[PDB]
Amino acid sequence: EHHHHHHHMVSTLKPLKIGKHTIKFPIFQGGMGVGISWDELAGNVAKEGALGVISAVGTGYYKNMRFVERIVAKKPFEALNFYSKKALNEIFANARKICGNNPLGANILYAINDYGRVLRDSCEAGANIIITGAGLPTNMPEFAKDFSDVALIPIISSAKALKILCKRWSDRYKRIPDAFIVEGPFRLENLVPKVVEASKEWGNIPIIAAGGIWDRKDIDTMLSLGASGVQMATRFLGTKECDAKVYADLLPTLKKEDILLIKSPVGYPARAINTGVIKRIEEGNAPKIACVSNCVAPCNRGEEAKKVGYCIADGLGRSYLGNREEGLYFTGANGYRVDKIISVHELIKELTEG
Ligand SMILES: Cc1cc2nc3c(=O)[nH]c(=O)nc-3n(C[C@H](O)[C@H](O)[C@H](O)COP(=O)(O)O)c2cc1C
Ligand SMILES: O=C(O)c1cccc(NS(=O)(=O)c2cccnc2Nc2ccc(Cl)cc2Cl)c1
Ligand code: SF4
Repeated sequence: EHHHHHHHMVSTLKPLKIGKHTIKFPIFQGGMGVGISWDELAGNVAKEGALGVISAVGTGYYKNMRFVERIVAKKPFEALNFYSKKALNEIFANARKICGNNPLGANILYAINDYGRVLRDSCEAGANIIITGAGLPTNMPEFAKDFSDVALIPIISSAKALKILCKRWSDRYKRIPDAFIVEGPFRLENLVPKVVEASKEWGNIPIIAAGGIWDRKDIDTMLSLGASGVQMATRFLGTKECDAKVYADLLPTLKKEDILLIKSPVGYPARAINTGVIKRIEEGNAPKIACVSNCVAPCNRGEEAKKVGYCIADGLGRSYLGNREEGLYFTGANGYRVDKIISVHELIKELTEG
């Protein structure tokens, strides 16, 4: 008993309009770097009618630095090669060999260096939607002016941030966000109604709930609270089509006690698997830190990486390249609930049937 792409699926979930774009199911696959949500994952998610989201961070690592001009110590040299336009273009092109013209997003952290350049690169590569968190992105329209149809979606954690972003954008660009993703840094079941309420002032911008959403019962709860859709990362992290192939080996064995919150050179906490570089640091076998890729502004070219003990660009790139000893591995809080690695098709069927 296997459901295939030529079979029908009956859903009571309704299509979701984001700006000029429509997705069949009110579900975003959350962007995941480095190299977790590239062409295979994002293309297959979009093929199924959810929003596939390509992570635009660290694209220089794609296919072992296929598209970088300069390499240093096996790393992309500087932001121009770490956020590689040519790699981003090929990732989008390969996604669309799978999903065609179905909508695709690009996720870009606001804290990266060359943020505006990577936003414009994402539009030029074919992104229909830009998603940005890790900051308060008050100038997203500045870099998208040449791409009127690309929808812009900040990630926020409060109704105050919604009101601020809508006012700043409206006053400066005569435009407001096309959607908001709401995530806790405070429980999601109390944040969503507050943000939904605040959006009323600005025209019922769709609100996408994110964080800890696992199954259709969680989706239904979120829609009942006024959310227009959900964003899910960890569930897709555990699919076969994930572009970082180590996770299919790592998640099935992952126990709750091995998930932990850590500091980062970006100045935002991350949730990591207690393995790889995190174990190397505690042994006193930490990899050398010497900023090559210059990934994020808050680090100041290695100042903060040296303080917290690891380089996030180096560690996340090593994981994409298959490095179990020195890679950095992330997970949502529900990562320990992954037992089987299933297909994207199987997952979407589970989340949408009925
Ligand atoms: C492996 C991994 C990589 C991530 N990378 C990004 C990223 O590049 N950009 C971003 O906005 N969020 C990133 N996140 C956060 C997720 O997009 C998402 O907000 C959070 O994990 C979703 O909650 P869930 O995993 O509970 O569904 C990442 C999460 C994981 C697990
Ligand atoms: O909520 C959770 O459980 C959760 C679990 C894991 C990650 C996140 N958020 S995060 O955006 O990924 C993130 C946070 C903190 C520092 N860095 C980050 N990302 C990042 C930075 C630089 C590069 Cl070069 C690449 C990437 Cl991916 C949330
Ligand atoms: S040293 Fe800091 S800015 Fe440089 S690549 Fe590493 S985390 Fe990024």
